[PDB]
Amino acid sequence: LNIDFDVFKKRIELLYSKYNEFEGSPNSLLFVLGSSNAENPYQKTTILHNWLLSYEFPATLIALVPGKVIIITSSAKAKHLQKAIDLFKDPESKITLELWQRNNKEPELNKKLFDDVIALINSAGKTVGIPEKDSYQGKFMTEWNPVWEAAVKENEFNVIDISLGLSKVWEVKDVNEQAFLSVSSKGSDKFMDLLSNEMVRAVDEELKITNAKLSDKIENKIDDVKFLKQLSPDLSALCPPNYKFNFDLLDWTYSPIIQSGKKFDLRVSARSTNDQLYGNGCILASCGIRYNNYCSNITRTFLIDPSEEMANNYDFLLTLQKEIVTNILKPGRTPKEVYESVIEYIEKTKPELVPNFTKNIGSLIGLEFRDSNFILNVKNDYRKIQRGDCFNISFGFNNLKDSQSANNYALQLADTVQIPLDETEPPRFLTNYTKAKSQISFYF
Repeated sequence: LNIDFDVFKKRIELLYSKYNEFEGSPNSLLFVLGSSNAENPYQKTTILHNWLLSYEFPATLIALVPGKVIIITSSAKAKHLQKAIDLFKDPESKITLELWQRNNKEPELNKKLFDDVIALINSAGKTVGIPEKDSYQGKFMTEWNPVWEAAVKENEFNVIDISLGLSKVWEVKDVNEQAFLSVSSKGSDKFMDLLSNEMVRAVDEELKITNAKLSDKIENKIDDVKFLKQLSPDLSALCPPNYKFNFDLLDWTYSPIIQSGKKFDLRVSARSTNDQLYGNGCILASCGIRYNNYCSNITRTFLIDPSEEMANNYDFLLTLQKEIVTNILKPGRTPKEVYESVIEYIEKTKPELVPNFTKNIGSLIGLEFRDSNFILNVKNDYRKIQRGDCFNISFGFNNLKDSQSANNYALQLADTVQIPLDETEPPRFLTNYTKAKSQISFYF
């Protein structure tokens, strides 16, 4: 751990200053982190750790009550956090930080800690704010679960969801966050370059390889230390001032996806299939590298011996993205207003494609890959786009008919787009790997 505690103090203060105005008016907040799960990394409590500390702290409880932050954790972790206590000790602080150390040879001490924090919460009032979808396992949780359940039943706690409130508190990216998002996005560009190269070779060398094995080839390159060394200059250059670039901090947002031949699925649920790579028509590729917990996403369509209608529809896909980012994706507008405006545009330029279009044009991106309270569809009329928002702008058309094949085709484009904090400045593409038709088309 090398923790910026000024950033910690800063984000804790922002939270504490917003949370009583969260829906339902919670008197206190409670985050409980079991064991970490690499296969389930975007739970709110984990996102909270990441925003506060840039690390996930397992077997750790954090409570926000009026005038006090309580952290129940190991001795080891309490030493990592110790420098924080002093930082709140000063009279520009409405809040004190307390570290309550667990002792695993002392089970009765440990139970006491839980009883004591629940008493503090009860004092704050009856409404307790917890991320309702959080679901952690392991030994710490098994200690916690019965104690908390008994507390709710005996103390008449009104336990309410705070997911939307948390989503709002950390939505806007500060300069350092924007820079980590830039690094993460450059990593996406690098892996997509490799992906395109590898996909072209697999077609050229007639490789026996499925869509899934090819995307797995790309996925595992994150472990190739030679490959990582190649990436480092371009990525490290983008790191924020005073921050050194670190390999340990580079990860996947999700497993890479390659689609070809028979099956195109434009839903976020899509996975690479076990079908042999199909070296003709449209190839959809998605990469999304994470850096220092900050997610990105890029999606490209490659055209292998396209028909004229395919190539034409690809040109429209480019013109559509340019319209959205330049003219539609504006601060102050809701996801619903943005989406309706997109449909309207397609209606006045290529009306017949409307039924084939995706039901969203992406979501807010950040420490969470896909914020469910900020999807760019018609169901969200309750968020406004803000300066400092980063989006995964991702859309496509599926089930497009190819006059030349029994296989329908599909086209898909995704980029990570930053909205600057400055009013005078336009949306900035963080992913910049080519999407020019002549550079993603291949003839065999």
